[PDB]
Amino acid sequence: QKLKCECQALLQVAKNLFTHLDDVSVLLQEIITEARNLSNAEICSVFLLDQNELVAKVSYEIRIPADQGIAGHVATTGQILNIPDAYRTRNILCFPIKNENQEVIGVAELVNKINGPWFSKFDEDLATAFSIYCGISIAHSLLYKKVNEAQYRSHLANEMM
Amino acid sequence: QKLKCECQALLQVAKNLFTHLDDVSVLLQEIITEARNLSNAEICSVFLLDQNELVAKVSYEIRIPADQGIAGHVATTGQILNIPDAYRTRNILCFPIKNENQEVIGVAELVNKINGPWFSKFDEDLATAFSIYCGISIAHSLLYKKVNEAQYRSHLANEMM
Amino acid sequence: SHMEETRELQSLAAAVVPSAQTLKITDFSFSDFELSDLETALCTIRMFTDLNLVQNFQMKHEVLCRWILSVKKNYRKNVAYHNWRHAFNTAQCMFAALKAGKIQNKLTDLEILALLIAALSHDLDHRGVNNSYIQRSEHPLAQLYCHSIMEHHHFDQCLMILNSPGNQILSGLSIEEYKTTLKIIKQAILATDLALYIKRRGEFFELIRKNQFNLEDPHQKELFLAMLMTACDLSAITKPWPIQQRIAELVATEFWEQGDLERTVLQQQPIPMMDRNKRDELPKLQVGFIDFVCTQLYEALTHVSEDCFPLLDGCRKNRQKWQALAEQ
Amino acid sequence: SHMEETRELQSLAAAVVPSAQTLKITDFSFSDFELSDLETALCTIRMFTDLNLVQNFQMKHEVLCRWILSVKKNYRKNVAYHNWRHAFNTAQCMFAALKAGKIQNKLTDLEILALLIAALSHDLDHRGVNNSYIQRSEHPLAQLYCHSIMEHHHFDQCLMILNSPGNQILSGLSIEEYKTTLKIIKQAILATDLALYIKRRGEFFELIRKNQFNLEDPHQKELFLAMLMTACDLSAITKPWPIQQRIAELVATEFWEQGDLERTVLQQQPIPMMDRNKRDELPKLQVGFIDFVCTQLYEALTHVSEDCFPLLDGCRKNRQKWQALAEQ
Amino acid sequence: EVQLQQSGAEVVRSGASVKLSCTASGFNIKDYYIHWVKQRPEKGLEWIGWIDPEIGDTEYVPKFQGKATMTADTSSNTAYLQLSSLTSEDTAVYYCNAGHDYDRGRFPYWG
Amino acid sequence: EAFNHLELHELAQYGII
Amino acid sequence: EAFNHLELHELAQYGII
Ligand SMILES: CC(C)Cn1c(=O)n(C)c(=O)c2nc[nH]c21
Ligand SMILES: CC(C)Cn1c(=O)n(C)c(=O)c2nc[nH]c21
Ligand SMILES: CC(C)Cn1c(=O)n(C)c(=O)c2nc[nH]c21
Ligand SMILES: CC(C)Cn1c(=O)n(C)c(=O)c2nc[nH]c21
Repeated sequence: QKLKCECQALLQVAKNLFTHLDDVSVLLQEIITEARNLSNAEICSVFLLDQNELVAKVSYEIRIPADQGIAGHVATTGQILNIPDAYRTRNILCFPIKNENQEVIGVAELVNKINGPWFSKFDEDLATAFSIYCGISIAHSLLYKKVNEAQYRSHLANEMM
Repeated sequence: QKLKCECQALLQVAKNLFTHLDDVSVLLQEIITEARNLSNAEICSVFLLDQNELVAKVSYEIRIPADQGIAGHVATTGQILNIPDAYRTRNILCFPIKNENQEVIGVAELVNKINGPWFSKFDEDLATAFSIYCGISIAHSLLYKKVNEAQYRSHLANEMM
Repeated sequence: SHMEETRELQSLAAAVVPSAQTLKITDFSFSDFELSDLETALCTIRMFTDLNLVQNFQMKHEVLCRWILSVKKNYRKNVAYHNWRHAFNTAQCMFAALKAGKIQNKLTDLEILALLIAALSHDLDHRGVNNSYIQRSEHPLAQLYCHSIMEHHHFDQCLMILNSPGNQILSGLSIEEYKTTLKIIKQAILATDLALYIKRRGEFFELIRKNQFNLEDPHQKELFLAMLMTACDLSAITKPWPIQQRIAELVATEFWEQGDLERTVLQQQPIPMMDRNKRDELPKLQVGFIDFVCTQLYEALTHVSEDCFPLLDGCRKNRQKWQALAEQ
Repeated sequence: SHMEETRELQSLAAAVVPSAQTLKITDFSFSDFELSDLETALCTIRMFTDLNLVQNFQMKHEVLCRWILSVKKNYRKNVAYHNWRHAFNTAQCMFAALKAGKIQNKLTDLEILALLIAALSHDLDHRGVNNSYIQRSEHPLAQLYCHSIMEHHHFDQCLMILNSPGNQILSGLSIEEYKTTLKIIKQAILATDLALYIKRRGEFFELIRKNQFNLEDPHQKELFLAMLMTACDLSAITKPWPIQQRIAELVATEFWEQGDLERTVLQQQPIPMMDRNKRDELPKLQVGFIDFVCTQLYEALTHVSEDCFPLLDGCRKNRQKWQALAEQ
Repeated sequence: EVQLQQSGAEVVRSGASVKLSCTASGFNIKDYYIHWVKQRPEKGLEWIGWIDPEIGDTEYVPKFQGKATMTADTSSNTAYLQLSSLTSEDTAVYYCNAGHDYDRGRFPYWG
Repeated sequence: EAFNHLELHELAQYGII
Repeated sequence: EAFNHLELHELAQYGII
């Protein structure tokens, strides 16, 4: 009954992240909201690998080394990381994003469980499940910005002729 | 058990039509394949309203009046249509597409049931279910072609300067 | 028939006019081959719009649309090159000239409006035959008009349409404005007579040559306006080879079609250029014409405006390819 | 320091160079304000590439990249206007001139290569001060070189870099080619001395005036090549107002910075143009300069090539706005 | 219907000449190119050339220069083929056919 | 349409006059 | 850098010479 329920859940969320491929910024937000209710986190932050560093702008912009701290490790290693006690902190569930291959393309971390000591070791396969849709959507979402950006500059020039 | 099954079904198909917003042509194909297995039709054809006429190019191009025949009616009326006997024909389940509003934007018809006399009056709510994802996807899929087309012409010119 | 016409107005006077960028009409290298009829009309509206003609002269979207459509339907379909797509390709050249070539900043709003309206209608009801023929065949049009026969007719038509009801795109002009606009339009259309281009260009080529040419001079200007008309009227010759290729195919046919009439009703021998049999002497005939009529002119036009060079470039570039061909 | 430099080459010599269309470098109305450092370098590569320089002279992606980077790092950051973005904006103008202005079709591959390399390095190691100052302050550079002091230095630098290991972007040239390329490059860079522009332009303005100017003539050409250098060297003045606005802000500061030195180490009074206190007489000083130095030249350039008019248009368009301002 | 009617068979002496006719009915030859093609016994058809009856312009393939002479007359709608200095090798069936002057080479009508 | 007699041939061989 | 003496003022008031 639960298993069946975390799909309709995901079915939902899949259909919500895919209605924002338009805006990597709105999309990036959705991923956060959704990621927070799905796992029931106090807070989620999302980092998008920018070459050799993590950028979770999430509004300001926050750079940092891609291999530094929690985010950096998980990003480096490409494998989830669960924390019971981190030592209003407490716990942290942090997971990779990776693209079509398995190239971690971003990273997200949830802090503190609501109604709980930590993250259900089920809150991981569910996070991994979600995390496929985040990588699928971020990947295309960025790949679509690149075009629109370029293609725009292309005409800024052409209206010049 | 069945109800739960026609969702994972749709969950699937939602995620397959949305991985082809790139190509209204591939997408248009997907809609056909998927629409045929979901209902289990011998054949599906899909018409996209082109102003005052139906164009189910589905490879050649087939125009025809938007209000003519089965397709035309359903397209005109904006409401499904089930046929037991049509008189290797037999039956025909034909349904509208409509956009964000309820503007029928295309139409699809399935012919002849496999293992059956006709179309389960369940094969209708399932078709309507699907048909939401077809309208959602076609709508954006076309709206994305329009840009890429234009934006291209924009630079064909700009590379001229 | 009247029915398809009238829905055509419905659909047109309600569609969004895309940007000039979108339409690539700002380009000297522009082509219509792939546009629909409805699209061309749309470009036209964008033209008027982006030249500020629409706002500065209180044009109603409704009216302009009718008018445009009217001009469209008054070009003959059966006519090989001198159909609507010629009037359109000319006006787009004209438009490109004012924008990218940067000439707008050199002349008045009354002049810009007149050039555009003229460019669009400079060949109305052209029946696929030159002034020379109609004269030699004693067409009643030759009995009516003296010199520049066809060009007088093209104008008679332009004006007939502007006086049509729901086509008065000029309705917004003061009587004085209207009065002089029409004057300029008459001058523009007549200027597209190749004979006048020849009998006048010498004058203009010298003021250029002698670094004396100057717009401010009222007369020097209106001469130039003539030259500009010609410039756009045969801009086709400044197109990318694949285009020049194909549009030269139409001029070809239309000529040959006249050549047939010359020996069938007139019982004379056509000039080689319209002698269907001599299709293999096309390229040199093209070369000689480009030399005689064209390079000369587009050179001048660039001295007047540098940004108009693409025209000169594309011209000699085609001359290059015809010459090669002429040598098989 | 050496470390950031070297990774900069890694990242650069492995990124995809976007198309010229994408980069809008084909535009006379182009701006760099929003580009990164890495992006500018990329444009440069696209420049060399689309001028066929890369293929016709067997350049290795590796080498070109190093070279470009080297030039970049040899412009002074602390210097207000005469930094890398100036060399870059010049070369892009130069590039735009050859393409959209259509000049490529008028000169050799050896000449195009030389112009580009020259445009990029015409101000190397510029220390934010004019020839006049360095002369009057008895800089050792004045003891070394006779006339066109700075410009001789800019070249000394250009050449030092081309002889650097893994920077020989010319390595592919026959010794004869190399030998004459360098000659032209020397001529180009020196030509960006405003004093030579003045002491030579008269000659050139007449051949234009008298409709006598002709490229074919070897000498007439190399003169024009000088004029073309100047044309791009101060193309900034032909930019959209918002850009011209801001780049005039840098020239401003750099001048004023020199003005300070003039009364602090030299104990002389600076010309008003570099007299920080007189910042309110900028616009008229701009006007007078545009009149004296610019319009004159861009006019000429259009007579030579019409498609180069946008430069003239943008120039007088800014003159317009400065004049207004000068009248508060 | 559209028809091309040719003259009857001729038995001629070597060295002589013969003139063949091809008459159009149901249509006018003016806007067509009239072509002639030869067919030798046990051999394929070989094109001789065409005439543009409107202007009288003719084009012959090199093997028939000075052998064949084509003429036409649009008022009587008849085209002619004159063959001179005949030899054994000229024995064949001769066809006239027609195609639109603006057409590349389709032969919709044959005598 | 009266032009110099030397011009006349070129004028005519193109569609002018 | 020797120019006509009439030119000299304009030349100098701009950064030239
Ligand atoms: C008769 C004419 C002077 C009056 N007049 C006019 O003033 N405008 C502005 C028109 O558009 C127009 N059309 C026909 N007559 C017109
Ligand atoms: C009036 C027109 C047929 C004259 N004209 C022309 O416009 N183009 C574009 C040609 O290429 C051409 N060649 C011969 N006449 C020509
Ligand atoms: C010393 C010089 C003539 C030889 N030479 C040369 O031929 N090419 C092609 C270069 O790029 C180069 N760079 C330094 N010397 C060079
Ligand atoms: C050498 C340079 C500072 C001369 N220069 C220039 O290039 N631009 C673009 C100006 O606007 C300007 N104004 C005075 N000097 C100027």
